[PDB]
Amino acid sequence: SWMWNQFFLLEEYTGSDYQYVGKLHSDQDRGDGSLKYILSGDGAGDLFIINENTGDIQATKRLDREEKPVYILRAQAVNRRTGRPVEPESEFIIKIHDINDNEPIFTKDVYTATVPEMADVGTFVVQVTATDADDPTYGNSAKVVYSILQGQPYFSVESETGIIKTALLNMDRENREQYQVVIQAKDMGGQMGGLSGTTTVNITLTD
Amino acid sequence: SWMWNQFFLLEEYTGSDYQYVGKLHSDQDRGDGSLKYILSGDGAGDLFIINENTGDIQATKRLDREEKPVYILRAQAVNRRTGRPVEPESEFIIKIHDINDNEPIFTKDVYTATVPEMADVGTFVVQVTATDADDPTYGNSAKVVYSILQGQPYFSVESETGIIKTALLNMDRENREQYQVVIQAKDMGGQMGGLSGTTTVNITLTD
Ligand SMILES: [Ca+2]
Ligand SMILES: [Ca+2]
Ligand SMILES: [Ca+2]
Ligand SMILES: [Ca+2]
Ligand SMILES: [Ca+2]
Ligand SMILES: [Ca+2]
Ligand SMILES: [Ca+2]
Repeated sequence: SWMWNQFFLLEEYTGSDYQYVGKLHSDQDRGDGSLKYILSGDGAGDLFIINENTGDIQATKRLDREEKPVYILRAQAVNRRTGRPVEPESEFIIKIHDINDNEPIFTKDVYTATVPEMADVGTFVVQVTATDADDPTYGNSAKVVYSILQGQPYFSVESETGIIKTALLNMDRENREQYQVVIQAKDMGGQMGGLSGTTTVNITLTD
Repeated sequence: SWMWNQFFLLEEYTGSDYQYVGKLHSDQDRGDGSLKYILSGDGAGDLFIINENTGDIQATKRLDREEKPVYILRAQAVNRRTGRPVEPESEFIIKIHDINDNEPIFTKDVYTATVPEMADVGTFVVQVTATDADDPTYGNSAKVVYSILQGQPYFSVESETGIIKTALLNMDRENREQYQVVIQAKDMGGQMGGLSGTTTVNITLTD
């Protein structure tokens, strides 16, 4: 069975007037003003308001998907003068749809790691991770790619995983023992307009 | 019966990602990738594209309600491992929601009229009309009011009808043979912020 009883509402609305949600409507409404639509449930009456004559629903406040992603409501259609139901009461949901408004955040601002000197190219150093609070199931808003801002050619980072590896042969601890790497995480798959964060990785060569 | 098989899509979208429409969903869908959502009908694949795995629908182009206000599409769902359909083909509509982006347009940029010099106050002169292409059924985007910008105190205008009538033209001791009235038409019921148009009315006096 198809699931139709839902509305989709963009988060973080900043328009001047109220944000339009959609319209409840019974195919028994002849538009003669004898029918009344009633909204109840989570947010009914303040956050979500209805035009009782037409079924039009509006949202009265800017909503944040990361705070609350879905609202469960109920719809009624009744005779205006008797209150007798014309449609059976029915549940429906208002789904808050994601925009890319959260930047990647690294689990640590400073990572500490070691790797042996004279390691072969590709030796594992450390894995960094940036989380993203946007919706991973739609679009690229939460798809993070890693890149090295500081530390090439001594090190590399896997773009999809944040795994840092050695990238230069014959690194001598006696020459330089400590390396400070900076990694960037950018969402939207690293594409134009993506939001970004950075972290610092202090790497010490061992024997 | 409740009419749930509709999505509501704001016209004139200018974002840099595809505008989200909504999601098809079958309660036979176990999120294991075995179901394939299919979109057919008016604009399917060109104006409206679907994620075959999730049922998410996007619009590929800025849409104009005044050009086309509704699209009729069909939803289908097939089982990958059997190749057989799992839902009945089902129609739904994508309804394009209005914004106030059309100003009142007068049927003529220049109207031509005459009125006898010594007519009673309130004599009919000419009716101007400014039409508004926005949605008359939502808000005041298509609610037009007329005012006189030029030609008072000689002529008045009915705010609702655009009917220009004589006012204090008989009290004009400066016997003039030519007059020019300017009417403004403003939508949003005339309230601040609405869009506006104007017209010119050339009036000649007669005996
Ligand atoms: Ca948010
Ligand atoms: Ca993000
Ligand atoms: Ca978000
Ligand atoms: Ca338009
Ligand atoms: Ca419009
Ligand atoms: Ca208008
Ligand atoms: Ca005169």
